[PDB]
Amino acid sequence: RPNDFSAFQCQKKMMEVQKKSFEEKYEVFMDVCQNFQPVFRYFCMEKFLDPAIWFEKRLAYTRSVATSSIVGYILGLGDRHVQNILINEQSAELVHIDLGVAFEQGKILPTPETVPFRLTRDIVDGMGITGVEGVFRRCCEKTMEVMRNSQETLLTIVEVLLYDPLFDWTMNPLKALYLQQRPSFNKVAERVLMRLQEKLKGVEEGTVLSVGGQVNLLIQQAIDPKNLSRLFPGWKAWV
Amino acid sequence: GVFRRCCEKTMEVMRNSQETLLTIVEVLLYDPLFDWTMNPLKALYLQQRPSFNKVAERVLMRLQEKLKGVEEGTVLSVGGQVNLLIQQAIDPKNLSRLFPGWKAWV
Amino acid sequence: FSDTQYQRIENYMKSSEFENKQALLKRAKERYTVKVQRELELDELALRALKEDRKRFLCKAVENYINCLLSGEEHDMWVFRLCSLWLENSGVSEVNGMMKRDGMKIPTYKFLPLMYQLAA
Ligand SMILES: [Mg+2]
Repeated sequence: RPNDFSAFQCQKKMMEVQKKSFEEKYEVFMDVCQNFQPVFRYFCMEKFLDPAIWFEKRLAYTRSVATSSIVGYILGLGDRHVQNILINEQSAELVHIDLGVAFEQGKILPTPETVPFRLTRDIVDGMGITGVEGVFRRCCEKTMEVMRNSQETLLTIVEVLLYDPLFDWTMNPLKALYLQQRPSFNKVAERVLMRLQEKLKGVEEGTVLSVGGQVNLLIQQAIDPKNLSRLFPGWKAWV
Repeated sequence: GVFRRCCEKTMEVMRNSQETLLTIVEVLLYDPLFDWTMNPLKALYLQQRPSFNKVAERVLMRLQEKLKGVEEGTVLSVGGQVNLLIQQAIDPKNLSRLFPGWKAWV
Repeated sequence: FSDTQYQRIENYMKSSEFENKQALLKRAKERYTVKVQRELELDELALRALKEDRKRFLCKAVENYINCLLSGEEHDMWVFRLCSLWLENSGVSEVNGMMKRDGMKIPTYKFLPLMYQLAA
């Protein structure tokens, strides 16, 4: 798309609106998204000319995205920007690196993260014409059913981890300042465990939800434009 | 027979109208003239043998948990909750530990 | 729906995550000074926006509850909510204004079930 906005132009536009109101941020984000269209669907098109292999790789990519999204939401993984996610050029599957921020510690940052996982326009565009309505939703539902059916073991594992003396998982001002740069412990651990136990059940905003309802809520929160416009420009919501 | 089914029906009614019940209890608990909290004098008078905001919030939280299936942290159906309540009410170990003035044997 | 959104915002402001974020900001307060001041400006702006959204949702919920009570008698039991949104927001001038203008058109008997709580 040579006629669209360049990445540098979008970054400059989004950085200069940080110290503004939310409607101005929203309108600038919508304008940027209007002149910046997803092109990720070509990744599998130019590497697998055989239609069968292309279909297999696209399906594998969609399943990997769904599983990673569900697992990361359960663990409260944060800081999922474009440089922290890799794609395999042979299997078209995603790998997540730089897992320092977890257990919803990204919501304590001065510019808090307001999404459960990264489901931007490129990620959805890489799934095909259907989008998130076919394989993605069913795979997310299956993964969430698996997580719900084994909640006791997950609570046990997270309890073992969170009380490890050498595991420095809580957010501190120095780490918060380093993460976002532009050019009692017992109570916290108990609250994190409580939030995780609520997550592994259907309790969202105090009401019990089914697997499908919880998946729908997560998906609609991840792709919400008002949520995307309010995040840190380094997260690159328009990408 | 009739007792368990009637308890289940009443609990279904209570569960289906939980928002209204929370609203009513919220209106009541913040009434300045409603003295519902326990105090040492009342505790001593009740059993004689010959911050407010945190307490109110906790009571509301417990009530909201009650009007759903959340008992001991797990979600229960109407029948399961009724069974748990019935088995707790008739439990001999529970009855033996209460105050003699309650007259558990009667 | 408006009451649901207002209650979500209120619960978020009453949550422990908000307290943790504020405590982290204050700990950062005590060339880090410029960055700390900038982040304080940002969180002040966020707090003002949150308060404005809460006020808007509360006003919409109150006015729609009053309209519903004026429309018919099938949902009289919801009056408990309206007073609950009023007695806890006596400082807000918009709620008092809406009450004074419209709620005086509501039939009086609908206020009988909670007459004990108003008089106190
Ligand atoms: Mg990195």
